Amino acid sequence: PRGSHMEDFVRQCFNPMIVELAEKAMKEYGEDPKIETNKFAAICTHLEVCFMYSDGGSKHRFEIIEGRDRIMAWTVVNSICNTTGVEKPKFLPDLYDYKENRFIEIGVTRREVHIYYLEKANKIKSEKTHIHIFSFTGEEMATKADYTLDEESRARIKTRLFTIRQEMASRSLWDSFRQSE
Amino acid sequence: PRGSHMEDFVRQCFNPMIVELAEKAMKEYGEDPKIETNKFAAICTHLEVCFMYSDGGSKHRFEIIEGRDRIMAWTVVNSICNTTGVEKPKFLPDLYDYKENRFIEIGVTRREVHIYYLEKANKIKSEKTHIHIFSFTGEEMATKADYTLDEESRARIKTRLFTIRQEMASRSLWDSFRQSE
Amino acid sequence: PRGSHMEDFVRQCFNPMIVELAEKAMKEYGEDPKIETNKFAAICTHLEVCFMYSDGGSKHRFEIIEGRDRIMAWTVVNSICNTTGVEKPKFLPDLYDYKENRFIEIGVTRREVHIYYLEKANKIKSEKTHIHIFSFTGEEMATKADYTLDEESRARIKTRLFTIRQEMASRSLWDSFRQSE
Amino acid sequence: PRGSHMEDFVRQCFNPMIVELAEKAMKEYGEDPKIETNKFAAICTHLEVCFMYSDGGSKHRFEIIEGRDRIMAWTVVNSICNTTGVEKPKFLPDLYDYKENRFIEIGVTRREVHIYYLEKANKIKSEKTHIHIFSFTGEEMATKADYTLDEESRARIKTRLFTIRQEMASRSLWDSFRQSE
Amino acid sequence: PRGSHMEDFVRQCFNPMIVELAEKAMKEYGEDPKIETNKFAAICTHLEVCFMYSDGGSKHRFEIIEGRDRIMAWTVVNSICNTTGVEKPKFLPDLYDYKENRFIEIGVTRREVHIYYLEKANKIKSEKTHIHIFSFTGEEMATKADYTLDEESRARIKTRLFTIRQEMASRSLWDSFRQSE
Amino acid sequence: PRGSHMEDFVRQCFNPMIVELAEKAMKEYGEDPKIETNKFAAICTHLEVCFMYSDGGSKHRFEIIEGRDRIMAWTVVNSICNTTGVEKPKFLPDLYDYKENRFIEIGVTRREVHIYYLEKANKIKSEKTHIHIFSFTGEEMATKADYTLDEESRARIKTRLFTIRQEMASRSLWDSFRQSE
Amino acid sequence: PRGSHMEDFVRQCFNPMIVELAEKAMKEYGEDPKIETNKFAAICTHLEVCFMYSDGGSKHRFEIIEGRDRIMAWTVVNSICNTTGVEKPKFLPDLYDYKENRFIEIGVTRREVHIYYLEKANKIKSEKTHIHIFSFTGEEMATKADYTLDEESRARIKTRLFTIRQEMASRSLWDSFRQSE
Amino acid sequence: PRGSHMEDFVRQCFNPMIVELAEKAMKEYGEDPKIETNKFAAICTHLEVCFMYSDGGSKHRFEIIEGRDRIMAWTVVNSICNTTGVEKPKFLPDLYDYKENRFIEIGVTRREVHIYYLEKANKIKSEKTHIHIFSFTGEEMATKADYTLDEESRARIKTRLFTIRQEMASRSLWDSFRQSE
Ligand SMILES: COc1cc(CCNC(=O)c2[nH]c(-c3c(F)cccc3F)nc(=O)c2O)ccn1
Ligand SMILES: COc1cc(CCNC(=O)c2[nH]c(-c3c(F)cccc3F)nc(=O)c2O)ccn1
Ligand SMILES: COc1cc(CCNC(=O)c2[nH]c(-c3c(F)cccc3F)nc(=O)c2O)ccn1
Ligand SMILES: COc1cc(CCNC(=O)c2[nH]c(-c3c(F)cccc3F)nc(=O)c2O)ccn1
Ligand SMILES: COc1cc(CCNC(=O)c2[nH]c(-c3c(F)cccc3F)nc(=O)c2O)ccn1
Ligand SMILES: COc1cc(CCNC(=O)c2[nH]c(-c3c(F)cccc3F)nc(=O)c2O)ccn1
Ligand SMILES: COc1cc(CCNC(=O)c2[nH]c(-c3c(F)cccc3F)nc(=O)c2O)ccn1
Ligand SMILES: [Mn+2]
Ligand SMILES: [Mn+2]
Ligand SMILES: [Mn+2]
Ligand SMILES: [Mn+2]
Ligand SMILES: [Mn+2]
Ligand SMILES: [Mn+2]
Ligand SMILES: [Mn+2]
Ligand SMILES: [Mn+2]
Ligand SMILES: [Mn+2]
Ligand SMILES: [Mn+2]
Ligand SMILES: [Mn+2]
Ligand SMILES: [Mn+2]
Ligand SMILES: [Mn+2]
Repeated sequence: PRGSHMEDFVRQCFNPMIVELAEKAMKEYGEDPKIETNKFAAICTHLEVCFMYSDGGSKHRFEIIEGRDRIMAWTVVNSICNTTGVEKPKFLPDLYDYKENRFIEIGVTRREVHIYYLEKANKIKSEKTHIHIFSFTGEEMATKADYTLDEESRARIKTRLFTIRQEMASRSLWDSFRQSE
Repeated sequence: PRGSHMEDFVRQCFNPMIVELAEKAMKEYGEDPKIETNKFAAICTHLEVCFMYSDGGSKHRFEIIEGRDRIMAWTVVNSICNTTGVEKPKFLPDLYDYKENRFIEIGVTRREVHIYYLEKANKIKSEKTHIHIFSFTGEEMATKADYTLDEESRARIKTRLFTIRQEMASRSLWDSFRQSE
Repeated sequence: PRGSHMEDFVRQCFNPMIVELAEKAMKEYGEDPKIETNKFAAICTHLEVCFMYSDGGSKHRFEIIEGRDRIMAWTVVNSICNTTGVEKPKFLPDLYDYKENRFIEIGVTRREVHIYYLEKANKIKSEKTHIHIFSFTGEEMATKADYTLDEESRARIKTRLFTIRQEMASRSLWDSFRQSE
Repeated sequence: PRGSHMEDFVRQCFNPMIVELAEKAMKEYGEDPKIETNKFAAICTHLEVCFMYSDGGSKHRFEIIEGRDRIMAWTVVNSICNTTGVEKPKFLPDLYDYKENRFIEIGVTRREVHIYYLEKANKIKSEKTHIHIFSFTGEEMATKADYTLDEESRARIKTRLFTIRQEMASRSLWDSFRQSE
Repeated sequence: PRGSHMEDFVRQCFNPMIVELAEKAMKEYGEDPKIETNKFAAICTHLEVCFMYSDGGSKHRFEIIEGRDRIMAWTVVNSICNTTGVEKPKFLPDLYDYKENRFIEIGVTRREVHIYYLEKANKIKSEKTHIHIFSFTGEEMATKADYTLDEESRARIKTRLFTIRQEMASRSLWDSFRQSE
Repeated sequence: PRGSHMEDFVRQCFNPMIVELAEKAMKEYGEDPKIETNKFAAICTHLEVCFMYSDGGSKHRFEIIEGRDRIMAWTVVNSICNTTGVEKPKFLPDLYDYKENRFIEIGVTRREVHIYYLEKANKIKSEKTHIHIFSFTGEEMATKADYTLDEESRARIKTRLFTIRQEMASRSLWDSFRQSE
Repeated sequence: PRGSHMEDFVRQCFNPMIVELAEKAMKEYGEDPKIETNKFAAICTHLEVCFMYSDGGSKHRFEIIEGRDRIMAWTVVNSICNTTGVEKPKFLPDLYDYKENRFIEIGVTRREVHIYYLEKANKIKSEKTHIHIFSFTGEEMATKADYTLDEESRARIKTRLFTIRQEMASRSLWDSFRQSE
Repeated sequence: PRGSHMEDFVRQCFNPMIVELAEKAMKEYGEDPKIETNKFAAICTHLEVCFMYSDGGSKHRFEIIEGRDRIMAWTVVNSICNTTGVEKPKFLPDLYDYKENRFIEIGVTRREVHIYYLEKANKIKSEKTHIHIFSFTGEEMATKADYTLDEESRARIKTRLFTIRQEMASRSLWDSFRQSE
């Protein structure tokens, strides 16, 4: 079992359902949450951020693509395209905005938001897909400076991100986590 | 039991309460969900669409007529008429709009929305009853181009409709379903 | 047990919690729901109408006085007066409007709303207390034509009132109920 | 166990979860709710007021600092500061307003709101932290006359405060409670 | 809706799940619980008796055949036969005794248990199927005087049966019910 | 509200459902739990003892008569008599023993069990009804020295009775309670 | 998604938690429940049989090894060995009998129980591990003719096994399933 | 917060309610679960063992003293003494056996059960109090070789104890824990 203590923190810090979705996502890609425990903390973080993001705005505003199984996520991605007319993205996005009619790619990075946004923008060729990056320091960067949600909703996500960083720094796990991305 | 596999898909694809309401509705009209399984999938679909439709808008906006028993649905249809003054419709409608003061007939078709709207409009003589048609392809057609709900609420219904079509096409049940209406 | 069948209808027509509150209210005033079964149906009706009324509007808009015990209802009536400055009403009202700063007396009558409003207005001397009457036929009458809630919220109450009347007429209990007020 | 009857009233008057949070807060500071029962009633009162306060406004508007453990409350206080840029307060505040970008110190006093606000303002050196005082008589005083929430939300808190006072006066516990602050 | 008051008593006297199973059983056989209300009370009674019967004895002692759908009940009846070797009964029984290896036919009659047992024994040709009759007066008659369960379990069923009779006699519905079998 | 502190202890010491049943029982007999608070503690105590008593023994062993409404309790008392043949008791008993075929009168006294048993035996003329007395000191006395349940079940009731006495002595309410029977 | 209809039957026939445990077990071994759907039905069947098996007997009789994750199942297998002294089995067993002090290997086969027992006995070298085989036809074979549980508990498992076979035969999936082991 | 990783393991290994009871027990004695984390794991372990111990045997067999607050635990200890006649123990015990009429002191040690039993027996002067020691290795020692419960119930406790030891050894926390008692 290796007994990694980053693993015990992830199970105590995150929601049991978020932990289970992160485990299924990693195992589907041939990754062990017990071995690649720094990632394990990252999919949980990215998953939670995606969920609070969809919690912002109206009730029927967002369609959640992240967290589903690969086949089901691509099925919903299709149905959105064949009903609105948006182009099918090359890579699986995180959300869909029914209010702005675009897919959203949510990013959570340990470095400056400038580089990660560049890597995210260079990966996707469909420039229509909206990009929204968050950082553990409290920064954010969105496409065309369009941050989609309200300031209070984005502030809650930043607060949670910094709380996670503090809890890992208290357990001396932050240095390894930052130097793993 | 015939062992129809359209039946197993309906039970796995739809909500248990929606399946139970569709079964009671079919049996009340002398129809077997185990035999007329293409219909069985259609009442479930029509039922779900009616429910998400009422989920759009405000909390007290819609009165749900579809899904009730025949006697109870006609009792509520009455009470709405004897309190607002709207004319009693000849056939049982699906919803009532407290905001626009009209009954809504929700349609879900496998062909072009043009024909089905014509059949729905020719059936009812009370032209006051509002008609709103949806299609599995992603089209919609409403009376006087008044689509009642927001675009995001209607888009969610279209996305779900196309997801159902994909799941049946994956199980090779879509061709029989489309050629049954 | 007398075996009155109006009693069985009240238990089947109304919510179990509403039935229990009506029973405690009647017993507190020395009345048997098993004997005075026409009243029993009326306190349940009045109770439900009061509850849907408070369900209209915003979340913190209304304070519910009806349904509480006599001592507790007068305690809350006080606290509202000693904090807002409104005069203490002589008789226990049903609600309090934090938005309009007034107590509301809800009426549900079997005759024309004109007479019942007159009896309700002649009873209270505090003309500041707002009066809102409903009828089983679908009429309503409020003080200064100020109906407080939205039209859709009031329409839902009227629809429910007429549904109750129909269910009793089907059981031949409506004639006795109307001739009891 | 001393058998103080102020203790039994607190357990009957307040929510079980609010009582448990008040007990943990007192024990953390080396105080016995069974001995210092007048305080015990006050932390419960202050806790409830803080909770209804956060219930006002939008869903993601307030971050709740009061009620958490000391280390966790300071962790969230940090994360809010390192993400918004607000100065770290010297003493632990009660809430944080994501809408106005400020910490809120909620006060509940048994005397005139004028003195308590002065003591609260003299304690904190960070004049940016917003102060909102409530009284058991129905008064309130906020920094710069900015009362943050709606009138109806604040009125509900005042009504509850006066209800608590009445319930203690009925049990002859109000005189000791007022002369303990 | 006919407004039969036997119907309202059945809905108030019996469990909501038992009422729903009785309604599905009657509708499956082309019977209206709103019209044939004396039967409606009888399937509910027979259903409840069958359920308390299986509640007697050990946990895994009885397999419940009554209450299931016709196809599913015959499927379980088969599986019991193809695993134990018991002969397939001609008519659907109520229970199966894993302890005594026999099917049980439960009877609830309004006349003397002697006649009903004779009619039940003449109907089935498989003399291996055990017969257990109950009466509303407090009598019981079982095959070979083998009453299967304990005396206390059977006494509880008799007590409930007489309670149902009293509740109907109080509502003047007992005379019609007894003269309907 | 009188603000009696025996009342607050009863609400904190006993189960919410037991408190509600005791309140309905007292109000049915024209007694105020807020005024006759020493009784209020006694019906709760007697009610709880009756419930733990039925919790002893097998699952279907006891029929609970105490706690029901007067008409319903007499209905069940009848059905037990018309099915087993036991004589109808003159006064309402507490339980019925399906194992020993007798009604049980449970007593909870503040004096010696000798006197209370004599008063209980002189009240009832049906000597068949079993009598079982408990005391707050830890004594018990049953008819024909037949204590019905196991020693461990009766010991749990005695322990609970002495715990209640201690909690009242700590609040200085025991002296008034003992001198009220 | 392949749209296999054996998959839809497994999801409708088995418990949602049993389906989830079977999916995790297959994915852990690099198997797709959507592709190897005949297996998918078998792990669900084997899982359910293991669960009903542990449901037989006393409450603390069995320790469940099957269904856990590989590392956790081996951890519990150890703790049982290091506390009772039983030899560590070479392969992961299904249960442990605290009453007989032995591990149990549960088998569910589509052929005669004779061959499968031979394959199961030849696989394990620890002859101390008890073997209990079940068949879809209604047969069973246990080590030393020691069938561990009662006849009624084993009969329930056989009945369920034959019910599963019938449901697949009705959907024409039984022939492929039997010819896959 | 110190960020001790023994703390994270305790929160992941033990039940949330057991963790909360251990935290209240430590804080009551002036101990920090965040600092004295080796103890923190021990009170959780001792608490769980006490709970499974009471889960063995009949339903009303054991009275649970451990886990309660100090005043309440001594209140129940009294009531047991003043009703059965057993002598009041000098130190708070863990359980009470209604079947054997004695208090039980449960021990969980990291060394040989011989020494710990001696320390436990030398501490208490009331030789009537029964002593039952468990070890993380799988040993147990009880007074007069009377192990109270069944072998299967005690074996489950031993298995759980060894599982806890393995989980800590995997996280390299076992060496510090054993060298802390
Ligand atoms: C090693 O590869 C994987 C991928 C997944 C899901 C991929 N699908 C996404 O959509 C995805 N992944 C990531 C991401 C991460 F969460 C951790 C590390 C690196 C990443 F790129 N960030 C996103 O923002 C995102 O949208 C799960 C497990 N392992
Ligand atoms: C075979 O007849 C039936 C009818 C009902 C309910 C009828 N009442 C409606 O209200 C209704 N029916 C249908 C509909 C359908 F769902 C499937 C096929 C054909 C249809 F017309 N579409 C609607 O939109 C609608 O409102 C149930 C079972 N069988
Ligand atoms: C016989 O007297 C009573 C009174 C109460 C509550 C009185 N308090 C009110 O507040 C109240 N009562 C009534 C009302 C009614 F519900 C039925 C008949 C006559 C009425 F006036 N209508 C209201 O609108 C109202 O507000 C309960 C039982 N019996
Ligand atoms: C004796 O000291 C303590 C302090 C705490 C929490 C302190 N932290 C706060 O934040 C806090 N305390 C108080 C407060 C009170 F609730 C009662 C008496 C005096 C007070 F100042 N009023 C607030 O408004 C507030 O924000 C808990 C127990 N004992
Ligand atoms: C009109 O025919 C039906 C039959 C059923 C179920 C038949 N299957 C049984 O198994 C069954 N029926 C009856 C029974 C009854 F419940 C009421 C009247 C007459 C009866 F014979 N008594 C039993 O004991 C029994 O086992 C449902 C509706 N209508
Ligand atoms: C003032 O009269 C009442 C009577 C009832 C219920 C009567 N029915 C019983 O069955 C009953 N009553 C009492 C009892 C008591 F609980 C308190 C004081 C005196 C008593 F005799 N002890 C029993 O043991 C018992 O069985 C409720 C309220 N007030
Ligand atoms: C540092 O002192 C404490 C004591 C308590 C509860 C004492 N009451 C008992 O009853 C108790 N304590 C312990 C025990 C332990 F769990 C850990 C270390 C040493 C111990 F002796 N083992 C038992 O078996 C037992 O019955 C809580 C916190 N700190
Ligand atoms: Mn993604
Ligand atoms: Mn992303
Ligand atoms: Mn319709
Ligand atoms: Mn329609
Ligand atoms: Mn009123
Ligand atoms: Mn009114
Ligand atoms: Mn504070
Ligand atoms: Mn404050
Ligand atoms: Mn039958
Ligand atoms: Mn009694
Ligand atoms: Mn196996
Ligand atoms: Mn202890
Ligand atoms: Mn101990």
